[PDB]
Amino acid sequence: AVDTAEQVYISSLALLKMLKHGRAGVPMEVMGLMLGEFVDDYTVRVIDVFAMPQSGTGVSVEAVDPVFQAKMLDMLKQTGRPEMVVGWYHSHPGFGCWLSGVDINTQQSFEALSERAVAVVVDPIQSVKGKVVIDAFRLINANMMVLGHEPRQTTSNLGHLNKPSIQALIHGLNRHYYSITINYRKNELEQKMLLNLHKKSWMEGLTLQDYSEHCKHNESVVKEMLELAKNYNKAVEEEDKMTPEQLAIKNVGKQDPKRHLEEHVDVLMTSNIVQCLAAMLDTVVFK
Amino acid sequence: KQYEKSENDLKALQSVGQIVGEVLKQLTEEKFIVKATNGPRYVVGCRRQL
Amino acid sequence: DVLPPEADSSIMMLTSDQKPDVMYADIGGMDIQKQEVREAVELPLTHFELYKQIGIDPPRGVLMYGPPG
Amino acid sequence: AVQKVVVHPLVLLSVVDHFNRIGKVGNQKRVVGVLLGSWQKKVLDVSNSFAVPFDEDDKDDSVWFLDHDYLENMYGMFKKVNARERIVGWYHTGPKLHKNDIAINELMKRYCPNSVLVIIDVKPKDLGLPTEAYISVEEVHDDGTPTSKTFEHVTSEIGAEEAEEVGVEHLLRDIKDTTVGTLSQRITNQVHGLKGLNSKLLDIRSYLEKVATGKLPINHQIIYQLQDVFNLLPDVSLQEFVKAFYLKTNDQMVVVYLASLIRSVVALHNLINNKIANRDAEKKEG
Ligand SMILES: [Zn+2]
Repeated sequence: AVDTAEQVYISSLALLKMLKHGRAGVPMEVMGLMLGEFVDDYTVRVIDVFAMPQSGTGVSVEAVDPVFQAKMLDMLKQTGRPEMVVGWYHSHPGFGCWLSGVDINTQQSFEALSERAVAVVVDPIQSVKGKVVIDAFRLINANMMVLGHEPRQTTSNLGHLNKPSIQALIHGLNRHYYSITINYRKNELEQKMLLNLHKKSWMEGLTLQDYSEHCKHNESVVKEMLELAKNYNKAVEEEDKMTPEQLAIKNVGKQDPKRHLEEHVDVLMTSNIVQCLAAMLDTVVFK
Repeated sequence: KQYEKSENDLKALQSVGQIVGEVLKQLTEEKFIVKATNGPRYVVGCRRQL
Repeated sequence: DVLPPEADSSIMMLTSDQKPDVMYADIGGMDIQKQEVREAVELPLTHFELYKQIGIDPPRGVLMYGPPG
Repeated sequence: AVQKVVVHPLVLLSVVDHFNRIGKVGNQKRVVGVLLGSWQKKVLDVSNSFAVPFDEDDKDDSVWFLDHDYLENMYGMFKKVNARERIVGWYHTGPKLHKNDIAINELMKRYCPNSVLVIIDVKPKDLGLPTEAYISVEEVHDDGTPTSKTFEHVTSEIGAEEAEEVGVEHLLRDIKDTTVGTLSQRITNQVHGLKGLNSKLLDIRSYLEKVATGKLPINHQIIYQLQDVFNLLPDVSLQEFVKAFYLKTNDQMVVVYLASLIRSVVALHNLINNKIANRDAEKKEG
């Protein structure tokens, strides 16, 4: 229909609430509401996420208890920030994350309250480490198919939408759905203290403790895996000396003949762990 | 009470049939390997309260 | 992905306690046959390297038969 | 008792956003909230958390507020959505703990039998490990103190979960120098010396400070006790502690001969492959 620039802001707590609540109830689509602030025409800013309670034991079925609305928003009024609801979410846990018939069913009833209340889909399965996968959508009408649907200001967002993407059925659901870009702004305070946590708190408390424990390893436990290393670096070696012989025998470097390889580099890296933690001994133990 | 029992039926019309199978063995803490009785094998997961 | 070895041998290998609880002296007077089954099955299970030195080529599979009972 | 508590990133970000909640009133307000978790084992688990109303004024500074009813209905909400999840304790912002930081636990001991607290820092000037956690026990003294009811720290870290791995490890995208091996530990090797130094600097500052102020604070029990513990274990003796160094030679031995033998051979073999494919494509190219 009449479109605008497509842009969705986040909160950093949001994504975590999404993944936790969509993981803890995984095989059934778990309803959840979404809370934020309509700043303007084209950007929407979710700032808070609270999950919905569950009901009877069936896929995709959803409800909005209004006493839960009143009491939850009341608690968030006596919490420091009360703000306006901005939409909702659930998961499509086993697939390529398209809104189902029940999803568009609650969308045509939910769209009469808010215009740009954006439906969002988290998936805790098709993301491993380098995917969110954040996936939000927006419903189109059927009355305005006499008119066009195609102003699409700031053209980059659409061409960006077609790349994160697959299916025959998403391709069948470019009707009734046009997505919207999601991006991420991060507090440098929060970024730096998450860096504190996950580049400092993977090192452990007082920080001497586990390195002196490695120093405990280096004179009691290492010699056993050094015996394992020496037995490997005899047994693997007397047959990997057959390998340049057979390289001279068969061809100049053709296809893979069979199972084994050199594999020594990994065992040598474990020996490098041995020497570095043996270097730790002088440093820690003395002074 | 007709409306009550038939509304229970009305809510109940949305349940989904579920596949019956047997578990071959356990791979990991979350990965499970089953066999559908009609046919092929699979690799599945559990719920969180099982 | 690769799987670890799996896919039941009807359960697997009886695993703890599914022993028939039959002893040696329970069988009476089958000395040639018990001794032959021993040397065909139980003995190559342990003294594997004697076969490689004497040059016997111990068998792969053994077959029993007889009237029912 | 408790082995250690396992804090997840979600609750720490749930403190940071809470400071963002109450950062607009500004005037005089610490961050205080309520902790949620799971008593897993002797180890402790933490999953969720949320807010609480709380304030504290200047005159007669023992004025403190814990809404029971907020706790009742919002714990009813969280128990309604998740029955695996229940209360384990509370938290606050923790610059340090002040004197009024016992009464919160002494309120909500009637909710959790061992109501554990969490002390964080929203300002990451701490070059130590955040998310400190205490627990209140009693240590009734030889001097005949009636009941000393003192919080005591049980160690803490940041744990892992499969989905929060996806979350955190995508939210960083910032720094990765590790290439995990001989050098993923050396940054923390600078850290262990430097963060023994910071703690020892706190030690010498405390030792100099007890003589000046506190009127005669000096710790009176755990100064001489743990000081003599310090003065009973710096072993610098020289009879066979010298003779650990042919085991050090043995530590050198294995890695020296593994490196010297196999590294050169592998790099040589790769030189063989490179020069074969170099000259045999050179005679076909030129
Ligand atoms: Zn759905």
